[PDB]
Amino acid sequence: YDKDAVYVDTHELVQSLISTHSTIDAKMASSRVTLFSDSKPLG
Amino acid sequence: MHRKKVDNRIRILIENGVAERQRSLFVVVGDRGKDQVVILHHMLSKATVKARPSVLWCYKKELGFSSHRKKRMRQLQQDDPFELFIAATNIRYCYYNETHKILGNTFGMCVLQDFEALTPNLLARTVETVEGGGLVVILLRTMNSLKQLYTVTMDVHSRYRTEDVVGRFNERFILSLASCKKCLVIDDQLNILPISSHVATMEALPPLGPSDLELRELKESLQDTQPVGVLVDCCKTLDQAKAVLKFIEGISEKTLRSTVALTAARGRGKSAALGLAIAGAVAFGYSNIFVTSPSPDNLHTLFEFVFKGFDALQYQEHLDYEIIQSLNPEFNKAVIRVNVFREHRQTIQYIHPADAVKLGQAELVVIDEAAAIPLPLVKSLLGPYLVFMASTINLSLKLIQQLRQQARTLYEVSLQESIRYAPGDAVEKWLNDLLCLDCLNITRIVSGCPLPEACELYYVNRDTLFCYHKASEVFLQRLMALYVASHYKNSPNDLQMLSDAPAHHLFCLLPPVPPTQNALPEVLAVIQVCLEGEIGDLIPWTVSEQFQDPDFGGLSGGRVVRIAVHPDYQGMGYGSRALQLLQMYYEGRFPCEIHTVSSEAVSLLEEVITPRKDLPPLLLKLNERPAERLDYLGVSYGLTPRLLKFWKRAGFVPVYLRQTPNDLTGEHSCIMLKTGWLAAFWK
RNA sequence: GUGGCGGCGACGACCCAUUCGAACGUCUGCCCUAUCAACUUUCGAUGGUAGUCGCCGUGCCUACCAUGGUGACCACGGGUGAGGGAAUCAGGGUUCGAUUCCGGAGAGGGAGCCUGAGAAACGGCUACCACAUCCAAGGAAGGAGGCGCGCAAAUUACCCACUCCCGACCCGGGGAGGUAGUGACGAAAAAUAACAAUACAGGACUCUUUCGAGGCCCUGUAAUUGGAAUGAGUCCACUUUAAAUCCUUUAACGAGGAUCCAUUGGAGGGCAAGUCUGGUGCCAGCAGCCGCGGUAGCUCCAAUAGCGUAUAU
Ligand SMILES: [Mg+2]
Ligand SMILES: [Mg+2]
Ligand SMILES: [Mg+2]
Repeated sequence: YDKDAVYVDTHELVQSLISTHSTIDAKMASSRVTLFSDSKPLG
Repeated sequence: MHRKKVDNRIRILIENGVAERQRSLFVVVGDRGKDQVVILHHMLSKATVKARPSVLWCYKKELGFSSHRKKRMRQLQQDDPFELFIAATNIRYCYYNETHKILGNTFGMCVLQDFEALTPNLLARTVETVEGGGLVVILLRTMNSLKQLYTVTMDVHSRYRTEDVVGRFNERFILSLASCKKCLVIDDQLNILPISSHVATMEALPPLGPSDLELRELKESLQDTQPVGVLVDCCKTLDQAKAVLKFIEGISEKTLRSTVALTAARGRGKSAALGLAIAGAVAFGYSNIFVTSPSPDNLHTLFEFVFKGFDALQYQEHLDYEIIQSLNPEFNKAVIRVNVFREHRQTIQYIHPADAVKLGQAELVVIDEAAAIPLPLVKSLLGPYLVFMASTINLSLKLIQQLRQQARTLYEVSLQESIRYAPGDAVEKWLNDLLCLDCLNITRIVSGCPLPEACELYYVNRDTLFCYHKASEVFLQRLMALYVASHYKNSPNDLQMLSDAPAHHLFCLLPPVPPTQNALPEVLAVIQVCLEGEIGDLIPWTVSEQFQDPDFGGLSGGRVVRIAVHPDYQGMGYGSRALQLLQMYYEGRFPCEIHTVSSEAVSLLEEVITPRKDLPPLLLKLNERPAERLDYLGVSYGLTPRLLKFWKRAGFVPVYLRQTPNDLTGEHSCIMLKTGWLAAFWK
């Protein structure tokens, strides 16, 4: 600890998670649902 | 040596949690997550100043390290930081199955090693033991778990499932991580996954509560009026003090009959309030006190706070009060008998719940875990004396409703402020919403539709219901609120059976939906059916054993797991209507899955910014879905006069009644059937 | 031809003898104590017969018998610094020599038990008693010395090269055994210089209660001068040894203020525009790195790598 930052001493998919443009919340907000197999999308 | 910067957001999150006395959640991804716990534990020790943090480790079947000092030595027979961490830190190891042992004690940090085996019962019990600024760490070591995370974040609708059981609860767990305030996903290296959408705005708080301020005011103002003041000084939270004053107010009344009800769920101090209330009665002229519980071993904290109330206000350990212990191997260390002779002669005695006799000369009787005693037994313990009743949240409500109707004075007090941490914790609110362990206090009234004539049953889709969409979440909450409000006991695990268990179907009864309506129709009745036999449960096995019938067991039929009607609408006939619609459906009178991802296509999928694939509808008409042909229908329930009349009217015929009653409810399980083989069984 | 004969070794094996022993006897001989004169039969003391046990002889033990046994020629009883001895070999300037031999017992405390030629085991086990450690609380595993003196490192390190021992073995192993550290209690030997020359002065030295009496082949000078010698130290290489250190050899550097600088105790001399005290105007005592301004290494005596003080005597 230097009072400013921290100093401490499969993978290709992990790299894909880091470079994600849209957050899962914004992905979730744009989602819509339909009821009774035909209706106005509630989302 | 070359060193890597760690993003300050990790340190910012930890420091804010300790200062706010609120826990935070960490989700490590990768097979090297064990080394991540070592770094996260050490950073927690730097922020915390009270003590060296304690670590709770939970695993399902296999632990990589030995956890035995001699054994881990010979396995090694150059230096690993993980080996230092295990030997230095105080770690308590517990199993997923054996999680009941760690219920009472408190730990600084909790580690959930195995993600795929997570169950609602495990989550509620382990997270509760975390205190203050501690960390809850969840690991995703398996490659299957990693790619499930990959598919959801790439496209919210598409999901990956191998081959059996869908496991929607794990997917629902993944989606809910975004909503949580204090959630930080990290990798094998100290790298944050930017998916919660709130991690970007995390900032350090600048360097005490409204409820805590009031308690200090009470602790100063109640020095004037005492010995009620001494017990409040022993109290830790505000809402505990208010219950204490309510108990002593009931004690001082010049009435034979008076009831104070303590209505506090887990995590909030409940036995402590009872213990101080007993000491307050001992402080007064009360002589004969009885304490009732299903087991003497259950009440140990209650007698502790009686001693703390005793120790605070004279009552030396030997010169004033003498305690007689269990002196038995079974139910050991329980203090059944407490005798205090400072003020004339006063005695506190523990008795079995089935001891309506020996209560002839009673002034105060305290009933704890009152829900856990059979219902008829509670009535016998009422009597003409003062009674203290404490029941944990999460019928007993019918009894207190009768007490509101009455003679016996009623006082209702509830606890909402947790002892271990500060109110308003983000982890707790997220945890309860995920498990649906909370019910809305007030339910809006709606118009009553005509009963046996104009309601049609609908088929709820399991896949669409558990998706985290806002409309689906409200509908699931409405169903679950009615699902647990029935006479059936509520358990957090039942949500997993709705979500994961196969051969389970959900049907809901609705009012006639107008062409122009709101987002969600009101639900009147919810019914669950599990298919058995040719299409291995209680109904097939018990009949086969008892009646030694060979041809039976090749028949196909389902049992009604649960049937529910809204309490305001109860007793007017939605329940009978739903059963009739099932029979026409399964007899064939009515004229007759979300996109899965291939194993090799998990990497091939790219980002879809706006979802495109059409989702399966939430509710389906009975005509649209084809029906399976069922020979019979069954139900298993604890035999009660109210339910027996209901099922006989619907055509269900008893075949079996269990010899020994259930321990908790005192009811005999009964099996009924409806369709010439039934004639043989009935005779 | 399911012919017949054969060499040199290894291992095991009944019995006899031998070697190494071990165990019971015979004879001879122990210190002080009589203010211990009697003792033994106080769960056998002496002897006889039969038997048990034991490797064997035997009151060693058990049954049945006799009344025996020892004693002033000291029985019996009690004692006894019973670290100290005892021996051995070798030796010219008196020996600061060397080595060896033991009386038993125990392995947290008393009993029981297992192997072998040899142990009632320097080692396992069971029960009881006493301690203490780990745990998910269910169960599991165990048998010595340092300081208290301003003071805790050998409580270690290297090797089987010597001497010898054990093993299937020429070879392996041995904290048996061998090698290596500090040190004014003390004892012994020894440096810190030696040899020449020049210049300039005129006074040494003994005795002596202030006068004096003797006397000279030299003395003094913090004077100058010269080129020979050497070890304190610094630093190569052999030899040594299981490896290395040490001792003995030995290459090269290493002195004029030779500053490459000996101490401890005792007794004296020298002083200002300086301070204090007391007086006998100008004095005396004590003392003096301190003054007006300025801050960039005197002499003599005793012992000598040794020499004082205090107390008791
Ligand atoms: Mg000397
Ligand atoms: Mg001369
Ligand atoms: Mg010269």
